[PDB]
Amino acid sequence: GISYSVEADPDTTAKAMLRERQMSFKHSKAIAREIKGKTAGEAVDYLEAVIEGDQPVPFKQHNSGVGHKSKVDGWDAGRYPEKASKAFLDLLENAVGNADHQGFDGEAMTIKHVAAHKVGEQQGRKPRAMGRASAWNSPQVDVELILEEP
Amino acid sequence: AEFDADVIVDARDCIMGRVASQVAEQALDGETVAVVNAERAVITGREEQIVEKYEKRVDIGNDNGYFYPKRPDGIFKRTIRGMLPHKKQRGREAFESVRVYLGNPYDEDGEVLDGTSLDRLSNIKFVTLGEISETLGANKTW
Amino acid sequence: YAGLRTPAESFGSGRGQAHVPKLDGRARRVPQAVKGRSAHPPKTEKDRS
Amino acid sequence: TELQARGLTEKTPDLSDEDARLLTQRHRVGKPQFNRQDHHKKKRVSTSWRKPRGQLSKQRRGIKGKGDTVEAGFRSPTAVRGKHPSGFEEVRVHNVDDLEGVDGDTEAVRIASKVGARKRERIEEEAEDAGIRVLNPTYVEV
RNA sequence: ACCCUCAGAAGGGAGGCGAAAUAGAGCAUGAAAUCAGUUGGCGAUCGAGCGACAGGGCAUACAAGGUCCCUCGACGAAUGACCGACGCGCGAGCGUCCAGUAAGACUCACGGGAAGCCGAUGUUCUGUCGUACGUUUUGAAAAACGAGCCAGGGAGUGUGUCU
RNA sequence: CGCUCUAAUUGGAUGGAAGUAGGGGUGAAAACUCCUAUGGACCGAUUAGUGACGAAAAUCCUGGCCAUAGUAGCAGCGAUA
RNA sequence: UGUCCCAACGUUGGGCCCGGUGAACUGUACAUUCCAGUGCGGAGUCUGGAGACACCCAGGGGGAAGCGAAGACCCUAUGGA
Ligand SMILES: [Cl-]
Ligand SMILES: [Cl-]
Ligand SMILES: [Cl-]
Ligand SMILES: [Cl-]
Ligand SMILES: [Cl-]
Ligand SMILES: [Cl-]
Ligand SMILES: [Cl-]
Ligand SMILES: [Mg+2]
Ligand SMILES: [Mg+2]
Ligand SMILES: [Mg+2]
Ligand SMILES: [Mg+2]
Ligand SMILES: [Mg+2]
Ligand SMILES: [Mg+2]
Ligand SMILES: [Mg+2]
Ligand SMILES: [Mg+2]
Ligand SMILES: [Mg+2]
Ligand SMILES: [Mg+2]
Ligand SMILES: [Mg+2]
Ligand SMILES: [Mg+2]
Ligand SMILES: [Mg+2]
Ligand SMILES: [Mg+2]
Ligand code: NA
Ligand code: NA
Ligand code: NA
Ligand code: NA
Ligand code: NA
Ligand code: NA
Ligand code: NA
Ligand code: NA
Ligand code: NA
Ligand code: NA
Ligand code: NA
Ligand code: NA
Ligand code: NA
Ligand code: NA
Ligand code: NA
Ligand SMILES: [Sr+2]
Ligand SMILES: [Sr+2]
Ligand SMILES: [Sr+2]
Ligand SMILES: [Sr+2]
Ligand SMILES: [Sr+2]
Ligand SMILES: [Sr+2]
Ligand SMILES: [Sr+2]
Ligand SMILES: [Sr+2]
Ligand SMILES: [Sr+2]
Ligand SMILES: [Sr+2]
Ligand SMILES: [Sr+2]
Ligand SMILES: [Sr+2]
Ligand SMILES: [Sr+2]
Ligand SMILES: [Sr+2]
Repeated sequence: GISYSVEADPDTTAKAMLRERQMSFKHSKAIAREIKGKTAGEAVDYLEAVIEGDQPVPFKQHNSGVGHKSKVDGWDAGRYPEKASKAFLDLLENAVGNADHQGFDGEAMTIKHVAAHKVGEQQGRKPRAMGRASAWNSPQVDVELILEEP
Repeated sequence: AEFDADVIVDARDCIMGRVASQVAEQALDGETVAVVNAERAVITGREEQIVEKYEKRVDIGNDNGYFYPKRPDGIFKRTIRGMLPHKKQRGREAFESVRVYLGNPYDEDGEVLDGTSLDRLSNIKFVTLGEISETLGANKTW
Repeated sequence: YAGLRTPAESFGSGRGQAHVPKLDGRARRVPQAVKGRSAHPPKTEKDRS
Repeated sequence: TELQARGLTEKTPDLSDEDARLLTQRHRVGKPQFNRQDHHKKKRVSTSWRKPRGQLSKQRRGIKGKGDTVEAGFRSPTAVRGKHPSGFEEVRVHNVDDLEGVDGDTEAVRIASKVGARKRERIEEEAEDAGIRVLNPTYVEV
């Protein structure tokens, strides 16, 4: 697994991590990218709106075949990865929780750092025609989050 | 609309190719040039053969495109572009500091460059950019 | 006999594969193959005196 | 309060005029990189030099632009070949006894990296007292 | 261990041990391919063997390199004048003298200057040259053959006899 | 020039060896060397030997990995649930 | 008698958008191309011009002498059956 890739001052910072989550790594990059810089509370409201289908997540890199979305700003393609979003909600829940336990105002802290990393693949096999089988794997994702006082 | 040209050239009764060649040279040397009275510039030869050539350029083309100008305005500028490495930085800079005009939008009168003048009293086989344009189908707006 | 204890055979042309002896889908015997024989190894018969 | 290097750090060797001239030539002329052909085109191909052997090799055939091919003609002047840029001739040192026989006016010493701090400290104070510069000195806060 | 979080013997946070947890379980070290985040350079009007050599922009903690720039002067190879005077040519122009002079690459000395400043490194721009590599072939950029990428593996060896 | 192990001669290392990463110097070059970080236990030089000694390539071998792609499939069958 | 003149409208399952799951083929490199030319005479990459602001969605497949298979034809081998 990963280690925080950025330095953090414990006196004004709170951390959290997800480990080996079996979810789209591609969706995770998109989501991290979008919520970085937001406040914990804003990220949460944003992600809940994504799961509800009212706010799309811009897909700027892993966008092949993706339909355009009018609400996407400065870009065209977007989607509503609800699964990876719920995983990020757990992460934020943990982050804000730690934040408060330390005396900070969790919800109000800025998402200073958030990145997803592919830590591996849960391997699977899928039978195919002509007597052969091909890969059918699950991505394994770790994600780091650092909250910081305004 | 306003072009601080260091040089204003008068193409009236002047051999297009010879003026073009000098305007390119100056443009490459940093001069801002305005060619005036382009419709009165001239090209020697038999009108019928000259027109056949410019009409061929008009008819050439396809999806990728071969947009050839019909106005004396553009004919002349294209002529100049072919004497400049317009796809290189310096070449595009030179080409972009050169403008051609129908008539004379300035208050000064352009100067006649040496060696580019055509003596109408000694020549009958030549045509006018304006005449070529009209034949090409351009809308005589000059 | 190191690396030679295998009935590995090459499939020849036809399956878009190099003509390398294989057994159970594994390349074997030849020197360029992992687990294959040593091409010109140390030999006991050599006179070292 | 600040870092200082031990020994005769600023010392310069004394060279004949001809050696200073040739040392200056070597430094002015330099040489090509001499990296293997196409090392930049494929990660699996390192920069370490290899004679291009392809029958059709562009570099082998000496085509201008494909890089120079190693030839004796590129050798540096014998009188200066191998000298540190300072002008000193280097002497590899592993212990204090290696300092014996070294001319601090013509040679500078280089302590092998393997040597530890304890042995380096002794080597460094003994070299300074012998008038020998140490190319890779220890920096202490003084 | 204890505590917090969580649906939770999961995971996370804080904490404890140890010289080291970036030694926390296929748990010494931890390359490349490659992925995330990010720094420098370039970037939505512009062209393709991706570079080599020159020269500019921007970028650079220390250490392991310390040079570099401008006035002037000294030296000064090949080469080599302007101007002026005189004389020729229809003319473009040339001859003789000034003169193998002034100039002339490198190098050096005096005086002044630079420390991102000189080298170097990263990237980019300009100039010149440039259609991979290996093989097959009279002829390969080839619309001839090989390779997705990287690491590791991968081909003149032994006995006898002869020369 | 470089690699393995042997021998003689002779050195380095917990006051930090090998390796790795980034960087400085030398050599026409093979390649040598130093600095910093990591690492935490081994490492050289010279000389005479030794050889399962050097890779860009063989539809080469094995392992790992990227683009392909969040794409094809998860509809079609007289059993539409 | 929609085989045809000559095609139209409709039905069901796909196709398209969304959640989840999630492969393979293929990949020397570079690659926005077009017209001509040149070249081992069948060029996105050479030359000259022309055109060309970046990215994305859907499509039918013109080109990559497309991908797949060391041509089964033909010949050659002091080859096999
Ligand atoms: Cl993925
Ligand atoms: Cl057209
Ligand atoms: Cl151009
Ligand atoms: Cl006439
Ligand atoms: Cl030599
Ligand atoms: Cl000199
Ligand atoms: Cl041999
Ligand atoms: Mg789509
Ligand atoms: Mg079956
Ligand atoms: Mg074996
Ligand atoms: Mg390389
Ligand atoms: Mg480990
Ligand atoms: Mg080879
Ligand atoms: Mg042939
Ligand atoms: Mg010895
Ligand atoms: Mg190897
Ligand atoms: Mg596709
Ligand atoms: Mg039914
Ligand atoms: Mg065949
Ligand atoms: Mg037959
Ligand atoms: Mg037979
Ligand atoms: Na993208
Ligand atoms: Na939009
Ligand atoms: Na929008
Ligand atoms: Na003419
Ligand atoms: Na046209
Ligand atoms: Na066996
Ligand atoms: Na024996
Ligand atoms: Na530069
Ligand atoms: Na061949
Ligand atoms: Na070739
Ligand atoms: Na060809
Ligand atoms: Na593949
Ligand atoms: Na293959
Ligand atoms: Na019908
Ligand atoms: Na097609
Ligand atoms: Sr994309
Ligand atoms: Sr001229
Ligand atoms: Sr066959
Ligand atoms: Sr050391
Ligand atoms: Sr801890
Ligand atoms: Sr002289
Ligand atoms: Sr390899
Ligand atoms: Sr790394
Ligand atoms: Sr070998
Ligand atoms: Sr994949
Ligand atoms: Sr169904
Ligand atoms: Sr079916
Ligand atoms: Sr071109
Ligand atoms: Sr289609």
